[PDB]
Amino acid sequence: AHKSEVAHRFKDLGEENFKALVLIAFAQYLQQCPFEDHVKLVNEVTEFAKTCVADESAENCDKSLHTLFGDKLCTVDCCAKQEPERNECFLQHKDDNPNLPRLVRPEVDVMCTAFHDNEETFLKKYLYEIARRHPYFYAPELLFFAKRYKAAFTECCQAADKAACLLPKLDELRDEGKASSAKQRLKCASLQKFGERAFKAWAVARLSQRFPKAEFAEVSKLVTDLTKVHTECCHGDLLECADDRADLAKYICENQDSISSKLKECCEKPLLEKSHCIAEVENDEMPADLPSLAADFVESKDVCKNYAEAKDVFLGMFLYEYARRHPDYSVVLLLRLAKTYETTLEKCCAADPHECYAKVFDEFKPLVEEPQNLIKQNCELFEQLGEYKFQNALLVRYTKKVPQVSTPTLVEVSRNLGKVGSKCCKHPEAKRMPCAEDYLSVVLNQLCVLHEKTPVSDRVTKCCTESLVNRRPCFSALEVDETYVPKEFNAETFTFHADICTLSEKERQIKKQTALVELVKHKPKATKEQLKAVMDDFAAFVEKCCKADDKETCFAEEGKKLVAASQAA
Repeated sequence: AHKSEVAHRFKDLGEENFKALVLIAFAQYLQQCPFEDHVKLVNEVTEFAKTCVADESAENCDKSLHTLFGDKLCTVDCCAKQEPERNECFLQHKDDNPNLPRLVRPEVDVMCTAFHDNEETFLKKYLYEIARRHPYFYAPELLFFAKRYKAAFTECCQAADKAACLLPKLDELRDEGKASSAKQRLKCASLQKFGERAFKAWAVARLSQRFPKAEFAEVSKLVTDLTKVHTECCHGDLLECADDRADLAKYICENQDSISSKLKECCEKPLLEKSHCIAEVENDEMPADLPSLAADFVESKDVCKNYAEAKDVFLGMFLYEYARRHPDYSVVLLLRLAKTYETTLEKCCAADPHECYAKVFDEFKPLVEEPQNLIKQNCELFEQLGEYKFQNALLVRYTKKVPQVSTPTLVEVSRNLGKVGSKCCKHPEAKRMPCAEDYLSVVLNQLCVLHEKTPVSDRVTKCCTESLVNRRPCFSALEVDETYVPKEFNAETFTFHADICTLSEKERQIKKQTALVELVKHKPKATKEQLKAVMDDFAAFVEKCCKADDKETCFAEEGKKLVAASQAA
Protein backbone atom coordinates (compact mmCIF):
# COMPACT_ATOMS: atom_id res chain seq x y z
CA ALA A 1 0.00 0.00 0.00
CA HIS A 2 1.89 3.06 -1.30
CA LYS A 3 -0.53 5.82 -0.26
CA SER A 4 2.33 8.38 -0.10
CA GLU A 5 5.15 7.91 -2.56
CA VAL A 6 7.62 10.16 -0.76
CA ALA A 7 7.02 8.17 2.47
CA HIS A 8 7.35 4.88 0.55
CA ARG A 9 10.81 5.84 -0.75
CA PHE A 10 11.88 7.43 2.57
CA LYS A 11 11.05 4.19 4.40
CA ASP A 12 12.63 1.91 1.77
CA LEU A 13 15.84 3.94 1.45
CA GLY A 14 16.54 5.26 4.93
CA GLU A 15 17.05 8.94 5.73
CA GLU A 16 20.76 9.13 4.94
CA ASN A 17 20.54 7.57 1.48
CA PHE A 18 17.23 9.40 0.87
CA LYS A 19 18.68 12.87 1.39
CA ALA A 20 21.86 12.07 -0.55
CA LEU A 21 19.80 10.99 -3.55
CA VAL A 22 17.55 14.06 -3.33
CA LEU A 23 20.66 16.20 -3.33
CA ILE A 24 22.03 14.35 -6.36
CA ALA A 25 18.68 14.79 -8.17
CA PHE A 26 18.60 18.54 -7.53
CA ALA A 27 22.20 19.13 -8.62
CA GLN A 28 21.59 17.14 -11.86
CA TYR A 29 18.30 18.99 -12.52
CA LEU A 30 19.80 22.50 -11.94
CA GLN A 31 23.55 22.24 -12.43
CA GLN A 32 24.18 25.97 -12.01
CA CYS A 33 22.42 26.39 -8.63
CA PRO A 34 24.74 27.19 -5.68
CA PHE A 35 25.44 24.50 -3.11
CA GLU A 36 23.76 26.35 -0.21
CA ASP A 37 20.48 26.77 -2.09
CA HIS A 38 20.37 23.04 -2.87
CA VAL A 39 21.07 21.97 0.72
CA LYS A 40 18.21 24.24 1.82
CA LEU A 41 15.75 22.55 -0.55
CA VAL A 42 16.98 19.07 0.46
CA ASN A 43 16.40 19.71 4.17
CA GLU A 44 12.91 21.04 3.46
CA VAL A 45 11.91 17.98 1.41
CA THR A 46 13.37 15.71 4.07
CA GLU A 47 11.34 17.42 6.83
CA PHE A 48 8.20 17.29 4.67
CA ALA A 49 8.95 13.63 3.87
CA LYS A 50 8.94 12.91 7.61
CA THR A 51 5.47 14.42 8.03
CA CYS A 52 4.28 12.08 5.28
CA VAL A 53 5.86 9.09 7.00
CA ALA A 54 4.04 10.22 10.15
CA ASP A 55 0.71 10.39 8.27
CA GLU A 56 0.47 9.24 4.67
CA SER A 57 -2.85 11.07 4.31
CA ALA A 58 -1.40 14.45 5.42
CA GLU A 59 -1.64 17.44 3.10
CA ASN A 60 0.27 17.08 -0.21
CA CYS A 61 1.60 13.63 0.73
CA ASP A 62 -0.15 12.11 -2.32
CA LYS A 63 1.84 14.30 -4.75
CA SER A 64 4.21 12.72 -7.29
CA LEU A 65 7.93 13.02 -6.61
CA HIS A 66 8.28 15.16 -9.76
CA THR A 67 5.63 17.59 -8.54
CA LEU A 68 7.31 17.85 -5.13
CA PHE A 69 10.89 18.10 -6.40
CA GLY A 70 10.03 20.49 -9.24
CA ASP A 71 8.15 22.76 -6.83
CA LYS A 72 11.21 23.17 -4.58
CA LEU A 73 13.55 23.57 -7.54
CA CYS A 74 11.26 26.35 -8.80
CA THR A 75 11.46 28.29 -5.53
CA VAL A 76 14.98 29.33 -6.61
CA ASP A 77 11.87 28.36 -18.49
CA CYS A 78 11.14 24.97 -16.88
CA CYS A 79 9.56 26.67 -13.87
CA ALA A 80 6.83 28.16 -16.11
CA LYS A 81 5.66 24.67 -17.14
CA GLN A 82 3.18 22.14 -15.72
CA GLU A 83 4.41 18.78 -14.34
CA PRO A 84 4.17 16.37 -17.29
CA GLU A 85 6.39 18.75 -19.41
CA ARG A 86 8.25 20.46 -16.58
CA ASN A 87 10.12 17.25 -15.75
CA GLU A 88 10.95 16.74 -19.43
CA CYS A 89 12.22 20.33 -19.50
CA PHE A 90 14.59 19.75 -16.56
CA LEU A 91 15.90 16.48 -17.99
CA GLN A 92 16.58 17.96 -21.32
CA HIS A 93 18.54 20.95 -19.95
CA LYS A 94 21.09 18.47 -18.60
CA ASP A 95 24.56 19.60 -19.75
CA ASP A 96 27.33 17.06 -20.39
CA ASN A 97 29.92 19.87 -20.48
CA PRO A 98 28.66 22.58 -18.12
CA ASN A 99 30.49 25.89 -18.05
CA LEU A 100 31.66 25.39 -14.47
CA PRO A 101 35.00 26.14 -12.76
CA ARG A 102 37.67 23.47 -12.80
CA LEU A 103 37.46 21.64 -9.48
CA VAL A 104 40.93 22.10 -7.95
CA ARG A 105 41.63 20.41 -4.63
CA PRO A 106 43.24 22.54 -1.90
CA GLU A 107 46.16 21.47 0.28
CA VAL A 108 45.69 18.27 2.26
CA ASP A 109 45.69 20.19 5.56
CA VAL A 110 42.92 22.51 4.32
CA MET A 111 40.76 19.57 3.23
CA CYS A 112 41.25 17.63 6.47
CA THR A 113 40.40 20.76 8.46
CA ALA A 114 37.22 21.40 6.45
CA PHE A 115 36.37 17.68 6.84
CA HIS A 116 36.83 17.63 10.62
CA ASP A 117 34.87 20.90 10.80
CA ASN A 118 31.64 19.34 9.48
CA GLU A 119 31.90 15.86 7.96
CA GLU A 120 28.27 15.94 6.76
CA THR A 121 28.79 19.23 4.91
CA PHE A 122 32.11 18.07 3.44
CA LEU A 123 30.48 14.95 1.98
CA LYS A 124 27.45 16.86 0.70
CA LYS A 125 29.80 19.17 -1.21
CA TYR A 126 31.47 16.14 -2.82
CA LEU A 127 28.09 14.76 -3.94
CA TYR A 128 26.95 18.16 -5.21
CA GLU A 129 30.11 18.94 -7.20
CA ILE A 130 30.30 15.50 -8.87
CA ALA A 131 26.57 15.30 -9.68
CA ARG A 132 26.42 18.82 -11.25
CA ARG A 133 29.41 17.96 -13.52
CA HIS A 134 28.06 14.49 -14.31
CA PRO A 135 24.27 14.86 -14.67
CA TYR A 136 23.85 11.21 -15.69
CA PHE A 137 26.03 9.71 -12.94
CA TYR A 138 24.49 6.41 -11.81
CA ALA A 139 22.99 7.74 -8.57
CA PRO A 140 23.12 4.67 -6.27
CA GLU A 141 26.73 4.14 -7.39
CA LEU A 142 27.58 7.74 -6.49
CA LEU A 143 26.49 6.79 -2.96
CA PHE A 144 29.19 4.10 -3.00
CA PHE A 145 31.77 6.62 -4.20
CA ALA A 146 30.80 8.96 -1.35
CA LYS A 147 31.13 6.16 1.22
CA ARG A 148 34.66 5.37 -0.02
CA TYR A 149 35.49 9.10 -0.19
CA LYS A 150 34.51 9.56 3.45
CA ALA A 151 36.49 6.48 4.48
CA ALA A 152 39.63 7.85 2.81
CA PHE A 153 39.34 11.08 4.78
CA THR A 154 38.49 9.35 8.06
CA GLU A 155 41.59 7.16 7.84
CA CYS A 156 44.14 9.42 6.13
CA CYS A 157 43.46 12.60 8.12
CA GLN A 158 44.60 10.67 11.24
CA ALA A 159 47.85 9.40 9.67
CA ALA A 160 51.35 10.78 10.13
CA ASP A 161 51.74 11.56 6.40
CA LYS A 162 48.21 12.59 5.43
CA ALA A 163 49.01 13.31 1.76
CA ALA A 164 50.89 10.04 1.15
CA CYS A 165 47.82 8.22 2.45
CA LEU A 166 45.05 10.41 0.99
CA LEU A 167 46.05 11.48 -2.51
CA PRO A 168 46.50 8.08 -4.26
CA LYS A 169 43.05 6.98 -3.19
CA LEU A 170 41.42 10.31 -4.06
CA ASP A 171 43.01 10.09 -7.52
CA GLU A 172 41.74 6.53 -7.84
CA LEU A 173 38.23 7.66 -6.84
CA ARG A 174 38.39 10.57 -9.31
CA ASP A 175 39.52 8.39 -12.23
CA GLU A 176 37.10 5.61 -11.33
CA GLY A 177 34.31 8.18 -11.09
CA LYS A 178 34.81 9.54 -14.58
CA ALA A 179 34.93 5.97 -15.95
CA SER A 180 31.74 5.04 -14.10
CA SER A 181 30.08 8.23 -15.35
CA ALA A 182 30.96 7.52 -18.99
CA LYS A 183 29.72 3.93 -18.74
CA GLN A 184 26.35 5.05 -17.34
CA ARG A 185 26.15 7.88 -19.90
CA LEU A 186 26.10 5.17 -22.59
CA LYS A 187 23.19 3.36 -20.90
CA CYS A 188 21.22 6.62 -20.77
CA ALA A 189 21.99 7.45 -24.41
CA SER A 190 20.96 3.92 -25.43
CA LEU A 191 17.63 4.14 -23.60
CA GLN A 192 16.81 7.73 -24.56
CA LYS A 193 17.86 7.75 -28.20
CA PHE A 194 17.36 4.15 -29.30
CA GLY A 195 14.61 2.95 -26.96
CA GLU A 196 13.78 0.20 -24.50
CA ARG A 197 14.19 -2.60 -27.07
CA ALA A 198 17.82 -1.69 -27.78
CA PHE A 199 18.70 -1.56 -24.08
CA LYS A 200 16.92 -4.86 -23.46
CA ALA A 201 18.95 -6.59 -26.17
CA TRP A 202 22.10 -5.10 -24.63
CA ALA A 203 21.10 -6.49 -21.22
CA VAL A 204 20.21 -9.93 -22.61
CA ALA A 205 23.65 -10.19 -24.22
CA ARG A 206 25.58 -8.84 -21.22
CA LEU A 207 23.73 -10.90 -18.62
CA SER A 208 23.77 -14.12 -20.68
CA GLN A 209 27.55 -13.78 -21.05
CA ARG A 210 28.01 -13.26 -17.31
CA PHE A 211 25.38 -15.77 -16.12
CA PRO A 212 25.58 -18.50 -18.79
CA LYS A 213 24.24 -21.22 -16.48
CA ALA A 214 21.06 -19.22 -15.90
CA GLU A 215 17.98 -20.35 -17.82
CA PHE A 216 16.36 -18.03 -20.36
CA ALA A 217 13.40 -17.37 -18.04
CA GLU A 218 15.80 -16.23 -15.31
CA VAL A 219 17.86 -14.00 -17.61
CA SER A 220 14.65 -12.43 -18.97
CA LYS A 221 13.41 -11.55 -15.47
CA LEU A 222 16.82 -10.06 -14.64
CA VAL A 223 16.77 -8.11 -17.91
CA THR A 224 13.28 -6.77 -17.21
CA ASP A 225 14.29 -5.59 -13.71
CA LEU A 226 17.64 -4.17 -14.85
CA THR A 227 15.98 -2.24 -17.68
CA LYS A 228 13.53 -0.78 -15.17
CA VAL A 229 16.31 0.38 -12.83
CA HIS A 230 18.25 2.13 -15.58
CA THR A 231 15.09 3.55 -17.18
CA GLU A 232 14.35 5.20 -13.83
CA CYS A 233 17.90 6.48 -13.17
CA CYS A 234 18.26 7.83 -16.73
CA HIS A 235 14.87 9.55 -16.38
CA GLY A 236 15.95 11.30 -13.15
CA ASP A 237 13.71 9.14 -10.89
CA LEU A 238 16.66 8.57 -8.59
CA LEU A 239 14.85 7.41 -5.44
CA GLU A 240 12.95 4.73 -7.37
CA CYS A 241 16.11 3.76 -9.24
CA ALA A 242 18.07 3.20 -6.03
CA ASP A 243 15.18 1.30 -4.39
CA ASP A 244 14.68 -1.02 -7.36
CA ARG A 245 18.46 -1.62 -7.65
CA ALA A 246 18.58 -2.79 -4.02
CA ASP A 247 15.59 -5.08 -4.63
CA LEU A 248 17.38 -6.50 -7.67
CA ALA A 249 20.61 -7.19 -5.75
CA LYS A 250 18.46 -8.89 -3.08
CA TYR A 251 16.69 -11.03 -5.69
CA ILE A 252 19.99 -12.03 -7.32
CA CYS A 253 21.61 -12.93 -3.99
CA GLU A 254 18.57 -14.99 -2.94
CA ASN A 255 18.83 -16.94 -6.23
CA GLN A 256 22.62 -17.32 -6.70
CA ASP A 257 22.12 -21.07 -7.05
CA SER A 258 20.29 -20.61 -10.34
CA ILE A 259 22.26 -17.59 -11.58
CA SER A 260 26.03 -17.83 -11.07
CA SER A 261 28.65 -19.54 -8.93
CA LYS A 262 30.64 -16.27 -8.95
CA LEU A 263 28.25 -14.26 -6.76
CA LYS A 264 29.26 -15.79 -3.45
CA GLU A 265 31.33 -13.04 -1.94
CA CYS A 266 29.52 -10.12 -3.65
CA CYS A 267 26.36 -11.20 -1.83
CA GLU A 268 28.17 -11.03 1.55
CA LYS A 269 29.00 -7.31 1.18
CA PRO A 270 27.00 -4.40 2.65
CA LEU A 271 24.23 -2.84 0.56
CA LEU A 272 26.16 -0.46 -1.70
CA GLU A 273 29.25 -2.62 -2.14
CA LYS A 274 27.06 -5.60 -2.95
CA SER A 275 25.32 -3.92 -5.89
CA HIS A 276 28.63 -2.50 -7.10
CA CYS A 277 30.11 -6.01 -6.97
CA ILE A 278 27.31 -7.77 -8.86
CA ALA A 279 27.56 -5.24 -11.69
CA GLU A 280 31.27 -6.08 -12.13
CA VAL A 281 31.31 -9.83 -11.36
CA GLU A 282 33.45 -12.02 -13.58
CA ASN A 283 31.71 -14.28 -16.08
CA ASP A 284 30.68 -17.63 -14.69
CA GLU A 285 32.01 -20.78 -16.35
CA MET A 286 29.81 -21.90 -19.19
CA PRO A 287 28.10 -25.33 -19.02
CA ALA A 288 30.24 -27.97 -20.69
CA ASP A 289 27.86 -29.68 -23.12
CA LEU A 290 26.04 -26.94 -24.90
CA PRO A 291 24.43 -27.91 -28.23
CA SER A 292 25.27 -26.23 -31.53
CA LEU A 293 22.82 -23.40 -32.30
CA ALA A 294 22.23 -24.81 -35.79
CA ALA A 295 19.52 -27.27 -34.72
CA ASP A 296 16.90 -24.85 -33.41
CA PHE A 297 17.85 -21.64 -35.22
CA VAL A 298 19.27 -22.73 -38.59
CA GLU A 299 18.25 -26.23 -39.59
CA SER A 300 14.80 -26.73 -38.02
CA LYS A 301 12.01 -26.50 -40.56
CA ASP A 302 10.04 -24.29 -38.12
CA VAL A 303 12.40 -21.28 -38.01
CA CYS A 304 10.18 -18.98 -40.10
CA LYS A 305 6.99 -19.91 -38.22
CA ASN A 306 8.62 -19.41 -34.81
CA TYR A 307 10.14 -16.13 -35.96
CA ALA A 308 6.76 -14.89 -37.24
CA GLU A 309 4.61 -16.25 -34.38
CA ALA A 310 6.92 -15.39 -31.48
CA LYS A 311 9.41 -12.86 -32.79
CA ASP A 312 10.61 -11.25 -29.59
CA VAL A 313 11.01 -14.45 -27.56
CA PHE A 314 12.62 -16.25 -30.52
CA LEU A 315 15.22 -13.56 -31.17
CA GLY A 316 15.74 -13.07 -27.45
CA MET A 317 16.42 -16.79 -27.17
CA PHE A 318 18.80 -16.63 -30.11
CA LEU A 319 20.77 -13.82 -28.47
CA TYR A 320 20.75 -15.56 -25.08
CA GLU A 321 22.00 -18.85 -26.49
CA TYR A 322 24.61 -17.18 -28.72
CA ALA A 323 25.91 -14.80 -26.04
CA ARG A 324 26.17 -17.41 -23.28
CA ARG A 325 28.45 -19.39 -25.61
CA HIS A 326 30.60 -16.35 -26.50
CA PRO A 327 32.19 -14.57 -23.55
CA ASP A 328 34.97 -13.90 -26.09
CA TYR A 329 32.77 -11.60 -28.21
CA SER A 330 32.00 -7.98 -27.41
CA VAL A 331 28.40 -7.14 -26.49
CA VAL A 332 28.00 -4.89 -29.53
CA LEU A 333 29.30 -7.68 -31.78
CA LEU A 334 26.70 -10.11 -30.37
CA LEU A 335 24.01 -7.45 -31.00
CA ARG A 336 25.30 -7.05 -34.59
CA LEU A 337 25.14 -10.81 -35.10
CA ALA A 338 21.60 -10.88 -33.67
CA LYS A 339 20.52 -8.11 -36.08
CA THR A 340 22.11 -10.01 -38.98
CA TYR A 341 20.27 -13.18 -37.96
CA GLU A 342 16.96 -11.25 -37.88
CA THR A 343 17.50 -9.54 -41.26
CA THR A 344 18.49 -12.80 -42.94
CA LEU A 345 15.29 -14.38 -41.63
CA GLU A 346 13.13 -11.49 -42.95
CA LYS A 347 14.67 -11.96 -46.39
CA CYS A 348 14.74 -15.78 -46.39
CA CYS A 349 11.24 -16.36 -45.05
CA ALA A 350 9.75 -14.32 -47.92
CA ALA A 351 11.64 -16.16 -50.67
CA ASP A 352 13.25 -22.27 -50.70
CA PRO A 353 13.34 -20.57 -47.22
CA HIS A 354 14.99 -23.65 -45.67
CA GLU A 355 17.90 -23.56 -48.11
CA CYS A 356 18.16 -19.78 -47.66
CA TYR A 357 18.38 -19.55 -43.89
CA ALA A 358 20.62 -22.65 -43.80
CA LYS A 359 23.53 -20.32 -44.64
CA VAL A 360 22.79 -17.58 -42.08
CA PHE A 361 25.85 -18.29 -39.90
CA ASP A 362 28.08 -17.79 -42.96
CA GLU A 363 27.34 -14.06 -42.85
CA PHE A 364 28.67 -13.86 -39.28
CA LYS A 365 32.26 -14.47 -40.41
CA PRO A 366 33.15 -10.97 -41.72
CA LEU A 367 31.44 -9.33 -38.73
CA VAL A 368 33.51 -11.38 -36.29
CA GLU A 369 36.81 -10.86 -38.14
CA GLU A 370 36.60 -7.06 -38.42
CA PRO A 371 36.85 -6.35 -34.63
CA GLN A 372 39.34 -9.19 -34.14
CA ASN A 373 41.69 -7.67 -36.73
CA LEU A 374 41.11 -4.09 -35.46
CA ILE A 375 42.11 -5.12 -31.97
CA LYS A 376 45.05 -7.28 -33.02
CA GLN A 377 46.52 -4.48 -35.13
CA ASN A 378 46.01 -1.70 -32.58
CA CYS A 379 47.26 -3.79 -29.66
CA GLU A 380 50.48 -4.49 -31.53
CA LEU A 381 50.70 -0.77 -32.38
CA PHE A 382 50.17 -0.06 -28.68
CA GLU A 383 52.91 -2.57 -27.88
CA GLN A 384 55.52 -0.71 -29.92
CA LEU A 385 54.29 2.79 -28.92
CA GLY A 386 53.10 2.95 -25.30
CA GLU A 387 50.00 4.72 -24.00
CA TYR A 388 51.07 8.34 -24.67
CA LYS A 389 52.36 7.81 -28.24
CA PHE A 390 49.39 5.54 -28.96
CA GLN A 391 47.15 8.43 -27.84
CA ASN A 392 49.07 10.68 -30.26
CA ALA A 393 48.51 8.17 -33.07
CA LEU A 394 44.78 7.92 -32.38
CA LEU A 395 44.56 11.69 -31.94
CA VAL A 396 45.94 12.30 -35.43
CA ARG A 397 43.82 9.47 -36.88
CA TYR A 398 40.59 10.79 -35.40
CA THR A 399 41.32 14.47 -36.07
CA LYS A 400 41.77 13.56 -39.75
CA LYS A 401 38.46 11.67 -39.71
CA VAL A 402 36.39 14.45 -38.14
CA PRO A 403 38.38 17.72 -38.26
CA GLN A 404 35.35 19.87 -37.52
CA VAL A 405 35.10 18.53 -33.93
CA SER A 406 36.27 20.94 -31.24
CA THR A 407 39.89 20.61 -30.19
CA PRO A 408 39.18 19.96 -26.47
CA THR A 409 36.73 17.21 -27.45
CA LEU A 410 39.22 15.62 -29.85
CA VAL A 411 41.90 15.69 -27.15
CA GLU A 412 39.74 14.21 -24.38
CA VAL A 413 38.14 11.54 -26.58
CA SER A 414 41.48 10.47 -28.13
CA ARG A 415 43.29 10.27 -24.78
CA ASN A 416 40.43 8.05 -23.62
CA LEU A 417 40.67 5.99 -26.82
CA GLY A 418 44.37 5.48 -26.09
CA LYS A 419 43.65 4.17 -22.58
CA VAL A 420 42.03 1.06 -24.14
CA GLY A 421 45.54 -0.26 -24.82
CA SER A 422 46.62 -0.08 -21.21
CA LYS A 423 43.21 -1.42 -20.19
CA CYS A 424 42.79 -4.34 -22.58
CA CYS A 425 45.85 -5.28 -24.64
CA LYS A 426 47.48 -6.82 -21.55
CA HIS A 427 44.55 -9.22 -20.94
CA PRO A 428 44.66 -12.71 -22.46
CA GLU A 429 43.11 -12.65 -25.90
CA ALA A 430 39.88 -14.43 -24.83
CA LYS A 431 38.68 -11.48 -22.73
CA ARG A 432 40.19 -8.90 -25.05
CA MET A 433 37.40 -8.16 -27.59
CA PRO A 434 34.68 -7.47 -24.96
CA CYS A 435 37.13 -5.40 -22.93
CA ALA A 436 38.33 -3.35 -25.88
CA GLU A 437 35.23 -2.92 -28.03
CA ASP A 438 32.70 -2.36 -25.26
CA TYR A 439 35.05 0.25 -23.75
CA LEU A 440 35.33 1.86 -27.21
CA SER A 441 31.54 2.14 -27.31
CA VAL A 442 31.65 4.14 -24.04
CA VAL A 443 34.33 6.51 -25.36
CA LEU A 444 32.68 7.00 -28.76
CA ASN A 445 29.45 7.73 -26.94
CA GLN A 446 31.34 10.48 -25.12
CA LEU A 447 32.28 11.90 -28.54
CA CYS A 448 28.61 11.65 -29.62
CA VAL A 449 27.15 13.47 -26.61
CA LEU A 450 29.92 16.09 -26.40
CA HIS A 451 29.40 16.84 -30.12
CA GLU A 452 25.59 16.73 -30.00
CA LYS A 453 25.54 19.91 -27.92
CA THR A 454 27.25 21.95 -30.69
CA PRO A 455 27.08 19.92 -33.91
CA VAL A 456 29.77 20.73 -36.50
CA SER A 457 30.67 17.38 -38.17
CA ASP A 458 28.11 15.69 -40.42
CA ARG A 459 30.00 12.41 -40.17
CA VAL A 460 29.91 12.42 -36.36
CA THR A 461 26.16 13.05 -36.43
CA LYS A 462 25.75 10.27 -39.01
CA CYS A 463 27.74 7.66 -37.06
CA CYS A 464 26.12 8.68 -33.77
CA THR A 465 22.51 8.60 -34.98
CA GLU A 466 22.41 5.72 -37.47
CA SER A 467 22.81 2.63 -35.29
CA LEU A 468 24.09 2.26 -31.74
CA VAL A 469 25.63 -1.17 -32.19
CA ASN A 470 27.36 -0.16 -35.48
CA ARG A 471 28.97 3.03 -34.11
CA ARG A 472 32.47 1.70 -33.60
CA PRO A 473 32.75 0.15 -37.12
CA CYS A 474 31.19 3.35 -38.51
CA PHE A 475 33.92 5.52 -36.97
CA SER A 476 36.65 2.97 -37.71
CA ALA A 477 35.73 3.03 -41.42
CA LEU A 478 36.01 6.82 -41.79
CA GLU A 479 39.08 7.95 -43.69
CA VAL A 480 40.62 11.41 -44.05
CA ASP A 481 37.98 14.08 -44.74
CA GLU A 482 38.89 15.88 -47.98
CA THR A 483 36.03 18.42 -47.73
CA TYR A 484 37.40 20.22 -44.65
CA VAL A 485 38.86 23.66 -45.38
CA PRO A 486 42.17 23.78 -43.45
CA LYS A 487 42.54 26.29 -40.63
CA GLU A 488 44.99 29.17 -40.78
CA PHE A 489 47.43 29.63 -37.89
CA ASN A 490 45.89 32.25 -35.58
CA ALA A 491 46.72 33.66 -32.15
CA GLU A 492 44.58 31.17 -30.21
CA THR A 493 46.03 28.21 -32.14
CA PHE A 494 49.51 28.66 -30.71
CA THR A 495 51.64 31.26 -28.93
CA PHE A 496 52.81 29.37 -25.85
CA HIS A 497 53.56 30.85 -22.44
CA ALA A 498 56.02 30.23 -19.62
CA ASP A 499 53.36 28.50 -17.49
CA ILE A 500 54.04 25.39 -19.63
CA CYS A 501 57.43 24.96 -17.92
CA THR A 502 56.01 23.87 -14.54
CA LEU A 503 52.89 21.91 -15.54
CA SER A 504 52.25 18.41 -14.33
CA GLU A 505 53.27 15.72 -16.82
CA LYS A 506 49.57 15.22 -17.51
CA GLU A 507 48.84 18.88 -18.29
CA ARG A 508 52.05 19.21 -20.31
CA GLN A 509 50.91 16.25 -22.42
CA ILE A 510 47.42 17.68 -22.89
CA LYS A 511 48.82 20.99 -24.05
CA LYS A 512 51.17 19.34 -26.54
CA GLN A 513 48.31 17.11 -27.75
CA THR A 514 46.14 20.22 -28.18
CA ALA A 515 48.84 21.76 -30.40
CA LEU A 516 49.04 18.47 -32.33
CA VAL A 517 45.29 18.60 -33.07
CA GLU A 518 45.59 22.18 -34.32
CA LEU A 519 48.35 21.53 -36.74
CA VAL A 520 46.47 18.50 -38.08
CA LYS A 521 43.54 20.88 -38.55
CA HIS A 522 46.02 23.13 -40.37
CA LYS A 523 47.13 20.39 -42.84
CA PRO A 524 44.79 17.39 -42.63
CA LYS A 525 46.76 15.63 -45.41
CA ALA A 526 50.10 15.93 -43.52
CA THR A 527 52.15 12.75 -43.37
CA LYS A 528 53.54 11.32 -40.14
CA GLU A 529 57.02 12.62 -41.00
CA GLN A 530 55.76 16.18 -41.53
CA LEU A 531 53.79 16.13 -38.26
CA LYS A 532 56.84 14.76 -36.46
CA ALA A 533 59.08 17.51 -37.86
CA VAL A 534 56.74 20.29 -36.69
CA MET A 535 56.14 18.70 -33.28
CA ASP A 536 59.84 18.09 -32.58
CA ASP A 537 60.39 21.71 -33.56
CA PHE A 538 57.68 22.81 -31.10
CA ALA A 539 59.35 20.51 -28.54
CA ALA A 540 62.76 22.07 -29.23
CA PHE A 541 61.05 25.46 -28.85
CA VAL A 542 59.56 24.62 -25.43
CA GLU A 543 62.85 23.29 -23.95
CA LYS A 544 64.93 26.31 -25.11
CA CYS A 545 62.51 28.93 -23.69
CA CYS A 546 61.83 26.99 -20.43
CA LYS A 547 65.56 26.95 -19.64
CA ALA A 548 66.37 30.38 -21.09
CA ASP A 549 67.46 33.15 -18.73
CA ASP A 550 64.40 35.21 -19.78
CA LYS A 551 61.26 33.11 -20.12
CA GLU A 552 58.07 34.66 -21.56
CA THR A 553 60.29 36.83 -23.76
CA CYS A 554 61.77 33.78 -25.48
CA PHE A 555 58.22 32.41 -25.78
CA ALA A 556 57.00 35.55 -27.56
CA GLU A 557 59.90 35.93 -30.04
CA GLU A 558 60.76 32.32 -30.91
CA GLY A 559 57.02 31.63 -30.75
CA LYS A 560 56.56 33.80 -33.82
CA LYS A 561 59.53 32.06 -35.48
CA LEU A 562 57.90 28.70 -34.69
CA VAL A 563 54.52 29.49 -36.28
CA ALA A 564 56.47 30.86 -39.26
CA ALA A 565 58.58 27.69 -39.63
CA SER A 566 55.44 25.58 -39.12
CA GLN A 567 53.33 27.32 -41.79
CA ALA A 568 56.35 26.99 -44.10
CA ALA A 569 56.75 23.25 -43.50
